[PDB]
Parts: sequence; structure tokens; C-alpha cells
Amino acid sequence: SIMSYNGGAVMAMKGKNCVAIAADRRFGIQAQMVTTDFQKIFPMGDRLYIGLAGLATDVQTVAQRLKFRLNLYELKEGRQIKPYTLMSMVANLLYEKRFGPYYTEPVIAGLDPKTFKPFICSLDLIGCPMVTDDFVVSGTCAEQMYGMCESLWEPNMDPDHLFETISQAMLNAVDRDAVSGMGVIVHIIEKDKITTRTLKARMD
Amino acid sequence: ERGYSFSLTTFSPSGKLVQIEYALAAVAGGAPSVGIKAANGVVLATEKKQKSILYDERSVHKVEPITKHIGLVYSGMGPDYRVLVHRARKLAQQYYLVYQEPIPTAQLVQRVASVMQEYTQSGGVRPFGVSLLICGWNEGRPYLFQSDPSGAYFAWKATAMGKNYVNGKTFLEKRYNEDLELEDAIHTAILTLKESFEGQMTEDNIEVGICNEAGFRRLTPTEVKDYLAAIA
Amino acid sequence: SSAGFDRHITIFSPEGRLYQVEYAFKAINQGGLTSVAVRGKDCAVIVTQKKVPDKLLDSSTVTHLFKITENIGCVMTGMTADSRSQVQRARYEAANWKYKYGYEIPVDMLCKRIADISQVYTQNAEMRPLGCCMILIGIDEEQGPQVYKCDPAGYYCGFKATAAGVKQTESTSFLEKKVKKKFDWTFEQTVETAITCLSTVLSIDFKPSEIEVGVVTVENPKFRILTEAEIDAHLVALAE
Amino acid sequence: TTIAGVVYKDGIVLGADTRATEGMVVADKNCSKIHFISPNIYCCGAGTAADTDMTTQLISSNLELHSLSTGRLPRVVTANRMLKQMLFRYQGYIGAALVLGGVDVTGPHLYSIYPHGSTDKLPYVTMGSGSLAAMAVFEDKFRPDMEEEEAKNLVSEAIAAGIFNDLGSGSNIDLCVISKNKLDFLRPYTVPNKKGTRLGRYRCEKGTTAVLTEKITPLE
Amino acid sequence: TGYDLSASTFSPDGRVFQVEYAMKAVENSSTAIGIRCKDGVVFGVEKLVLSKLYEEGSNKRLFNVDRHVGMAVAGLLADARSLADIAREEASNFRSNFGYNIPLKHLADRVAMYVHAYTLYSAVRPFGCSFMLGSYSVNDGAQLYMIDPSGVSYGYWGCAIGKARQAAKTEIEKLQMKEMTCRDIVKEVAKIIYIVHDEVKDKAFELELSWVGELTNGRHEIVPKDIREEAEKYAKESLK
Amino acid sequence: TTIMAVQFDGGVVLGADSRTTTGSYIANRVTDKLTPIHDRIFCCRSGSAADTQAVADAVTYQLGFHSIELNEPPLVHTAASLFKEMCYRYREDLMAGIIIAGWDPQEGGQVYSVPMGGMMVRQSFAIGGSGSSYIYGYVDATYREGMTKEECLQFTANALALAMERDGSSGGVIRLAAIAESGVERQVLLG
Repeated sequence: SIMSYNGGAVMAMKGKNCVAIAADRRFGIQAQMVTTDFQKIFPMGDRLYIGLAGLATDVQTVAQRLKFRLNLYELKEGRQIKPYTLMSMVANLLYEKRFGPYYTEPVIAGLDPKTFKPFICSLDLIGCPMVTDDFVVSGTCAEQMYGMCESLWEPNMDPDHLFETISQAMLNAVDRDAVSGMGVIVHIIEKDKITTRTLKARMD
Repeated sequence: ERGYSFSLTTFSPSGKLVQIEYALAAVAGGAPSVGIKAANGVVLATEKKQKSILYDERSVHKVEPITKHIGLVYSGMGPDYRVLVHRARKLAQQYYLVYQEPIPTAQLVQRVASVMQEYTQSGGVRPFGVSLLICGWNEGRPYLFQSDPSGAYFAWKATAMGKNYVNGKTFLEKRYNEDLELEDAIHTAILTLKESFEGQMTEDNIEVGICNEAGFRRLTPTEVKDYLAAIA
Repeated sequence: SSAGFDRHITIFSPEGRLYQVEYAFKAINQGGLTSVAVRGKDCAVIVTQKKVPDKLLDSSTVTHLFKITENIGCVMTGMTADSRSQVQRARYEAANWKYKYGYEIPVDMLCKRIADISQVYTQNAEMRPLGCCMILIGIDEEQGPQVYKCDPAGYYCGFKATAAGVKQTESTSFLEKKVKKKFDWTFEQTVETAITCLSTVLSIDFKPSEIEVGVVTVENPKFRILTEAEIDAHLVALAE
Repeated sequence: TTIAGVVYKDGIVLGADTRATEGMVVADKNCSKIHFISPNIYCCGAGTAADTDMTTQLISSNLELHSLSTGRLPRVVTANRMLKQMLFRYQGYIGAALVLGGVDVTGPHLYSIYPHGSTDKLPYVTMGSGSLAAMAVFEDKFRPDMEEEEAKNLVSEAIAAGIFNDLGSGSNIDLCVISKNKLDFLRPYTVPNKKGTRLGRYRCEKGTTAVLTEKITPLE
Repeated sequence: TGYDLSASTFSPDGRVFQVEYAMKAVENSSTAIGIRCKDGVVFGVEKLVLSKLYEEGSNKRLFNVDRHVGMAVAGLLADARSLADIAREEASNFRSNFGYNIPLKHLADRVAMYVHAYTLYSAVRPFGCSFMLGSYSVNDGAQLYMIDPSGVSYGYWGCAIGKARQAAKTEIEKLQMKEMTCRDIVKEVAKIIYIVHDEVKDKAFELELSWVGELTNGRHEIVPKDIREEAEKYAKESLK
Repeated sequence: TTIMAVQFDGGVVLGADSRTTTGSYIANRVTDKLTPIHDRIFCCRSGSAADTQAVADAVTYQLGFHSIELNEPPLVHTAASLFKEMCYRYREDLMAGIIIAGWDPQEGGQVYSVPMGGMMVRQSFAIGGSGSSYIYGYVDATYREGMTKEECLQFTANALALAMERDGSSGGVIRLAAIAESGVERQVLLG
């Protein structure tokens, strides 16, 4: 697909009091990879990231446009943004190109700014949001990560088993995948700190 | 029209803007009002005396909600007041379109004051002789914002605008304090409004709106006559 | 207190005035015309005289009672051009309401839109502020009959005993002395009080060929202009 | 997606099934498709979900504006006129299958909206992909002026038949009750399908995965 | 004095002097009368030859707007030409948009609103024109309207525009207008124009008579006045 | 689908079926195919539903506005002209099967036809809809000039009956309209 023009896979997963987001490192054209350090996970303020997958043009574009609007909002109001507001903003920004659409599947993961309430959601390429409580996936490979997360997820998870669960899920579902691989980056965050680990993925 | 497009408001040798000062004087020659921010809610109250015994008190309403949780009163001229009310309505609903969340009162005052400031500078139009008193209970803490024809704005614990507003203000400073309830704020607001109004004050001379954390509320003359029937 | 050019355009004066609009509140007074509205119960009555000294001039096309919509009538004073332009704008916004919102426009919203257009003319300079006054009447469900008045300034209001034109300080004095006794208004009461209050103002006590009577009732919500015969019937019915 | 409407002797009962699929995969198991408009009027959506959501939020903004301007309860016909006018401006590009219901002063009024802009008033409608099963249950067992429990049971049975035909939902079908005074709204109405408890479990260990570069960054 | 400059301002007593000055511009223009019979409307314009340099049949103030409507202007001639072009355009629009003849009431109201729009702002001046509008339709009868420079448009049986505004309508009203067909009204208008101002201020004038009605089957054109020659053989019998 | 208007001496008689179909599935079993615009003027529509609804609403707007500004009852030919202009100007996107009928104070009953092209003609009787061809087969056989009202009602009854019986897209229920000087009399033949 045109979504499979540059590969890509973003997994988010809600734990007990914490949220884990991961993506793949590979970038390249249809059969030819180029680099192993492409960025798809972006920090939008504190304890709140976003992931973008699909066409890398729209990835970097919408990342910059959302950063533009986010810094405008965060300077117009002294508080930091709430995740539902970010979801609505992404929905509006995608829906403005109702017929000129960006080819991306944004995934938002952030905690509550006031409490330690987690939040995950995902959208369509036209702006259909969807909040769940277990996991949201995007990118080219879907059914792989669906089967793995419906196989491995438990509701109430400490960050350690959360990390291991999302690690095994991403690794196996990527190793089965063809156009998306070449290293995995993992962001496992909580109220207290931000952890970023990288896995020894199969480079095949 | 032709689109002549020049502004009538230019600087004095003193550096003043005499049209804006005249507009403020025209505000000050208007109907009194009182607005008090209590510890849990905010009380708005105006003073509405009909010219004859022929007028009805069921058609024109001074106290006005902008959202379900943001009240808004004025002291000035209704024909300008309705215009900027409608502008604020459309503006707030554009915000609720974009963000899917109720607009905060500070954001209202930013945008409305920017529009009003734009009318102060743009071509040929007079400024609007209206002093707002915007309020609402957004995120627990309630707020109270006064604006003016100059496009500026403030934030008061309690204030007054209209006839003898300085006298009402000096009564407010001695009577009102930092911490009360909505009922005590209503009590002292009716006291400071009845300090300056005419002698015949009824359930229809005044119009009172409160601001719970449950939302904006516009009281009825039923509970006004429950309360303002010789509240002290 | 003529500072700047406050005698010419819509700017603020010293001390809080602006003279162009409060010159327009006597722009009604060159009409030489008088209008009275009455709402006591579930009917609503307009009455307004003509002044035709000519035999060459018609009588049908001289009426100021203007059917805005099927349930909304109005009467005009002041100068004729501003009145008729306001009339077309009112009809146009009524049809726009019916197209956008799917149902019949209430007289309240329409008078509010008219007042807003009055402000729009008031706001910019180099624009003449339309010296006509508009009284509207109509029936609304769950509220009955309604009476509204529209100023040139854009200050509308809605109230029971209503009169604007030339001589209405006296008319409102009569209506303060009249709408205070708590009698009901059983529609002959309304017509009789309207004709007799205009009779106490002008002191003419005249033929049925001079006043036009606009009525609307909660039995037939259609706007209704009275005929010469029934106007004569009410006139001789109050003739004792 | 199977939304259905009905008019009982006082008001309107709306139900919906909440499996928002993206192609061939169950992408959601809980998707509110019964949208807010007003304190008296709701709406249900079908087809392109994002288009229905954006459109219903725009119309809800417009009616909140109009109602707060007017000072009284809104009318269903106004919402109908706005929706048909907007969808006909978009020339049938926007795919939005809407079911409009509300209680005015005039009473209950149900409308169905087809995304080109054709509108109907009917006492019961079905829209969506599995709409035919609910239409079967209706045309079998509808009678005019039903009771409350009768209408609730009927709409539940209809969307249940829709779920036992293809592209229903796992969900606990959502219902909604609009009456002259009492507005009600029920998300977890009736769960027919319990999740089969895994006798596994696919377990793991805290260290079973090779780590290359860890980083710690504290906060406040 | 000072207020009278702009066309947007009001006076300290409440009127617009621009419109008044425009009204009394037409007062020095030629006298133009018009009267309807029971099956048609008759126009008539006292037209003057300057000294010897005209051609008896140029610059005719009796225009012809629609298939059944024509104007009888007085005042500024080029302004009248522009106004008649506007009326031709409006009737063309109505014919295009509804497929039949424009009614005279709606046409006159569109024209009156156009005139009002030129009276409002300061960007333009008011018109210096005052004109007649005549009609005939089998489902409508004969209709005669009248438009001032301000924009007040209503109906008459007879009218006059010019110097002898009063001095013609003094004896217009003694004409038995209803019981006559227009073929009498031709020589009636002839004797009216001939009576006013025979030789006193000027030396010579000249007569034109427009003619709409049932006798033309709804057409509107000038009479063949030379056919039946009704003025002169009655004019010489009208000096005694 | 199948719509039909017939004038008689006093007034006109209209009529249509109900069923609005999409593909081979019926979305709506019962439908007001004929629409009041003025209180003496109807139109019955066919082709697309949304297009004709929008056009009828716009005609309602302009015609009501114009009729109020006249302060007189409107003509039938005027509304015919309005549908003609709205169809012909912004054609290439519409499917209009519009039939205008109605009583007039000046002209009695008249019936105008506007097909998918945009031409305007005055007829004495008219068909419209996909399943109109068959009863158009015999509406020129059964018709007699100078019928009464009951003859027109029985006439359209038989006509729409056979139209509903033979064509698959038609069916549902019979709705009739009787427009005259006196009033507007609508009734629903079923079963």
C-alpha cells in the first residue's frame, strides 16, 4: 500500500498506572532501506508523546504542524495540554485535509497532567479518534500486533511486565513482518520518570 | 460603501485618545451593576428600572449566559451589548468546535478584548460604550473579569460599574472581604446595589445571575422575591 | 458642547452623548402620524390614522399596516422611504428564517434581527440612520400575543400599552392612567380603548375612513386588517 | 454498524452496536455512535465515522448557538433542515448515514438521513450495513403506540438479531430513551457474549528480552 | 447652514436639506400632468421650444419603459434617462425570471427602493427627477403611480409635476374622471395644459400626450394627436 | 415513482405511489411524493429524492417571498417558470421529474410538466416516473374530455393501480389530491 511505501509500526499499550509506546527504527523506500535511526515518536510536552506512521513526508510535516499549534496553545495558556485536547487538535488538523489527506495514523499516548491517569488513543487518516484501554496499533502490519496484544495483555500491570510484554509483542510481530524492522525503540514512561530502551532486534 | 477606511481616533498633543475617554464617560453615565467573586461562586446583579409602568420584564434580559457556565453582564448601551454578545457566542462555539471542550474565561477575555481593541483602531467606526463583567467557574477556581471600551481588561475580587460606581466601590471595600459564600455575596451585592438605586426596588428592578461550580445559573424573580423581600 | 465634529457624524461627544441618533428620534416627528398598540388578553390591536386631504389621491395604497408574514403584521411611522426599506428587510429576513430553520419566525427574533441591522447602520459613519420606528405584533404559542417596538437606535423592547409617533407623551400618560385598573381585555375592550385613547389625544371623534385597525387574535392567528363596516360597527358601538 | 430508531407512545428509543471496524479487522469493541446534539435531540451515525462525527459536532454547535440565542427548547425540523442542506452542499461526497430523533413541544419526531441529502420522517428506521436484520425484527413485530418496556425489548431484540448476522458488535448494545421530561442513556445494557477466560497463560519474565541502551530522566 | 452639505447628516430640527433641495430642483422644470380614465391612463407634458433651434420631436420626456408602461418625467433630463434605464432593466429581469408582465406596484416599489438607496449615503446625491408611471392590464385595470425625489411612491387618479402643481390639480379634481373613457380625457388634458400659461412668462410651448389603456389593447404609445387634432380646435374654443 | 396529474373543469386531481427504492431494496415503504408549496399549488416529484427536495424547498422560498410581496395569490405558471429556471440553469446534475399543478383564481386548474431536460409545457394530463410508461399506454385511451371529479378520481385510481401492479419499482399505497377553488382534499387509498 501507500501506507506500505515506507513501512512503519507504532504500538501503544496502557498498563496499570503507566503507558508504554514503541515504534520501529527502519526507514527506506519500498525495497531498499536507508537508515536505522529514523524518528517516529515525538515528545509533545511532558509525560505525553505521540507516534506517527505511514508516509514519512506526512510524518515529519504533521509533526512540525502539530508542534506549531501546540506551542501556540501552550504560550496562549500557561498550563500544559490535556490529552483529549491534543486528540481533538490532531482530529481538526487531519480533517482540514478532508480531500487532501495526509497518509498517517497518529497514535497519542500521555498521562494525565493532574493525576496519574493513563491515556491512549488512535486516529484514522481522516480524523476518526478511538479511545481504548488495552492497546492501539498502527502502521502497515496490523493483525500481527492485534493477535500478539490480544494474546499477551493483562489489565493491571507493573511497568516491568508491561515492558516485557510490549517488547515480546513488538519483536515477534516485527520479525514476522517484511517491510518493517531493523531495530525497535521503546518509550516506557510513568509519573516519576521517562525510560527509553532499545532492543537487540533481528536485523534480518 | 466606498471604503474610506481611516480611523477617527488619533493622538493628542497630550497623547490621549479623547474619543475613548468620552466612550468611558458614556459608560459611566450608564446603569449601575455589581459583581462579586465569593469563595465558591460568583454573583452578578444589575439594576433595571423601566421608564414607565408599561414596560415588560420578560423580553429584555441584561444578565446573559455565553456558555452554560459563563455569565456576562454590562453597563452601557444594549444595541452595542447585543452585538458583542453575539460575537462572543460565535467565538466560543468556534473554540468548542476546535478543541471539544468548554472555553476558559481568560481565553474569552483575550479574544473578545482583541476584537474590541480592533474596533478601537480600525476605520471610522466608533468604539463600543460597554463595560463587561465576565465570570465563570472554570476548573474549580471561579474568575471575574472586567473589560472596558479601551480593549483592556482586569481581574477583580469585586467591583461595580455605572452610576456612582466609585461610591459603590468604596462601600464594597469596607463591606466585602475575601471569603464568604454565594448567599452572603448575594446579600452584600443587593446591599451595595440598593445603596445607590432608587427607593422602589422590587423583584423586577434587579436581575441576578450566579455562577455555581455546577454551572452558570440565572435566578428567577420567584427566588429573588424570596430573597430580596427585605434581605436585611 | 460641540467639540470636534459631533454635529455631523457618529462620534462620541463630551459628557457622553452622540447627536446624530438623538436627532433621529425626532425624525419620526416630521411624519405627522400617530400609532397605538394594545395587548391585554388573547387579541392584539393596532390603530393608526391616515391624513389624506386630496380627492385625487387614493385610499388603498396609503395604508401603513404592512403584512410582513401570515402571522406577523406591523405599522410604521416616520418618513416613508426608511419605513418601506425596513419593511422589505423584515420580510426578507422572515423568509430566510423560514428557509434555514424550517418553521415560522417568532416576532421576538425578527425584531431582534431588525434592531441588529439598525446597529449595523448606526455603527459606521457616512451612513444615514433610517429615521423610522417599527411596531410589530404577532401571536406566539405558549406566550399568546406579543407587541414589540423597534427604535432607530437599535433598542427594541416588548411591552403591553404601546405608542410611538408625534403625540405619545400624552398617549403614554393616558395609558399609565388607563392600564392600572385591573380589568380584563375582552377585545371590544381593546378596540374601544384604542379608538378612545386616540380620540382623547387628537380630539376629533371622526368617520371610520381615517383610522386603519390592525388586529390579530388567538382564534385566528392570521394577521387581519379591518373593513370599513366593522370599524363603523365598533365606532358606533362605543358611541354613547 | 446497525442503528435503529422507533417511536413508542411518548418518545423515541435509539440503539446501536459499537464495533468500529477498519477494513477486515475489529478495530474497536466500544465505540459510541449515539451522538449528542441537544438536551432533547440525539443522533446516530453510520458509514464514514469521522465524517459523521465532525458533522454532528458542527450541527450541535450550531443548535447550541441558536438555542442560546432564542431562549427556548430547539426544534427537530431545524436540525433536519441544517443537516440536509449541509449534506446537499457537499454533493454526496461526505458519506454520513444519520438517524435523527428528538422530542419537541410537538412531541416525538424521527428522521432518517441518507448521505446525498434525501430525508424521511418514519416511525421506525434502520441504517447501516447490518440494518436489514433490525428492519426484519421491526417489520415483523412493530405495532403503533407501544409501551416503554415493549419498545426497549423490541430495539434490543432487533440489534441482537443484527449482531447474530454479520458485522454486529461484541458490545453490550447501547440504548437511549428520549421522553418529554426524562432523558436516559445506557451504555452497558446487556452483555450476551462473555469473554472466554484464557486457560493459558502466555506468560513471560522480567528480563527475558535483550536490552541495548537504557535511559532514566526524572521529573517533578 | 453648515449641516446642509452632506447627504448623510441630519438637521438640528430633524430633516435632510439635500433631499429638500433636490425636491425643489424639479419645481422650475416643465409642467407634466397625468390622469386615468375608467379604461386607461393618459399622460401629458407641457413641452417648450427654446427659441427656434429644436426640431419638434427630439428629447421626448414621455418615455416608454415596458410593453405596457411608460414614464412622464420632469426635472433633470439625463438623470431621468438613467432612471428609465434602471426601470427598463428591472422589468427585463422580472420578465426573464417569471415569464409575464411586471405588476405596477412591485415595479414602482423596486424603483422607490433604488431612489432611496441613492438618498441614503454621502457618496451620491439625491435625484432631481419626479415622474409618472402608467399601466393597464385586463386583470388589473388602470394604475397610476407617482415618485418624488425622496422615494415616496403611492397612487393617484390625477397628478401634476412642475410649476403649476397646484394650479392644474385645482381643476383636475372637477373632472368627472370615472364616467369618462380616455378619448374624452385626451381633449381634457389638452384644455388643462392649454389653460395654464398661454403667453405670459414665455412665448411658445408644445404638447405631447402619451396614451395607455384598453383602446390600445394594453399597448402604451403616444397618441396620433394629429389624428383628430383635438387640442387646437378645442383650444381656440377654450379662450372664451 | 409513478406520478400523475389530471385536470377537470373545476380543479385538478393529482396522484402518486409511495415506494422509494434504492437498487432492488425498498428504503421507504410510504412517502409523501407530492409536496405542498403554496396552499393552492402542489408538485409531485420523481427521479432523485434529494435533488427534488432541495429544488422544491428553494421554490417554496422564492414563491412564498414573491407572493407575500405581491399581496395577491400567486399564479401557477409563475411557479412553473421558477422550476423551469432552477432546473435548466443548474442542470447536468439533477434528475427532475417535476409536475406542477394547482388551482388558480384567474385561470382555474392548470397542470405543468417539467421532465429531466428542463422544458416547460402545459398539459391536460401528465405522467411521470419510471413506471409511468404503461399507464401512459392507456391514459390516451381511457381519457375523455370533460370529466367530473369522481371520474378523475376513479381514473387515477385505475391508473396508479395498474402502474403499481405491473412495474416492480412502483407499489406501496395510493395518495390522491383534489385541488379546487374550495379547498384541498387529500386521501389515501390503501388495499
